Amino acid sequence: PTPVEEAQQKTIEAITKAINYMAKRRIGALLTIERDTGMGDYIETGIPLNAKVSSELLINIFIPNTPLHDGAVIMKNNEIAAAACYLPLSESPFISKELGTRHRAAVGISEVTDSLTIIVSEETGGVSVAKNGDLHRELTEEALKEMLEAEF
Amino acid sequence: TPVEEAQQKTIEAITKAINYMAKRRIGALLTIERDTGMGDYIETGIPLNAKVSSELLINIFIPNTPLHDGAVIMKNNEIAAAACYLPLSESPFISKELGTRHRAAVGISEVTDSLTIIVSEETGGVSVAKNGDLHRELTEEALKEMLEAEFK
Ligand SMILES: CN1C(=O)c2ccccc2[C@@H]1O
Ligand SMILES: [Mg+2]
Repeated sequence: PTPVEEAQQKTIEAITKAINYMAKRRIGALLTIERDTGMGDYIETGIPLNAKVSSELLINIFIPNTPLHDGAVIMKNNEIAAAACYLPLSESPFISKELGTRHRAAVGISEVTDSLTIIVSEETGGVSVAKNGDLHRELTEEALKEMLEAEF
Repeated sequence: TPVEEAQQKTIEAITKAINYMAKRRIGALLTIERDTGMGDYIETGIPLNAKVSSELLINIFIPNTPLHDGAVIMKNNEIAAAACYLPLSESPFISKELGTRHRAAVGISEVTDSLTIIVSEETGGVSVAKNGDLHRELTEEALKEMLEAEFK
């Protein structure tokens, strides 16, 4: 495997470990992975981190009632670019009516970029992904990891 | 100058984070590397290489989270790593009511020219370790003066 591929695998491991931990504890989270459409306009709305990824940092960011927990984390490649970022809210009628702003923001960014966004519900602990305007709910750990692997 | 503006922005972020943690009696340990290299201690923690912000510093030290156990080490105006090991002082001249956070700060200050800030989880008191001594019960103005003097 090349260094790029190994770095990708480490980043996917860090993300899945963090999401799994947050899902178990019903810690709401919103994590957007930039792909080929640049997200600088949204990154610039948040608090700049430009930090190396770790499962530990991702978890610490989303702890309830902390400065960084509200809004999206946006990742670029192997870095956490910014936290507490704004994303546009989708008006799609295919978002389950019981879902709140984190899911609507995720679908919203996925309507205007090729990004992949992961959402942890604070209500149920369910994990979903938004991509290309569609929300896929109730993912197993295996499904999320396979989705991430395919995105890279 | 740009360098001077950056130093002041960093001092302001630190003092804001320390004030929040003192108020809530959140234990914290923040070492600022100076001329003595601290790579061996940075390597024991979780890598961040992150931009400083008061928000990130607060999020790191929230109790019962992955990153809060150990020291943050700053280097070149960034957060190099969190949850780092520091050596415990064996000095018999540290106030006997203080525990391992303060002994770790004094310990690193015995073998480096670094400046360490400590927030007590028992009292919210703020102290600074330098040169093997611990300066206790600092006001906001005192801590700022120490940070400005360190960098002058
Ligand atoms: C180069 N500098 C640092 O590493 C630092 C840390 C805290 C306050 C100020 C500074 C300074 O800007
Ligand atoms: Mg289903």
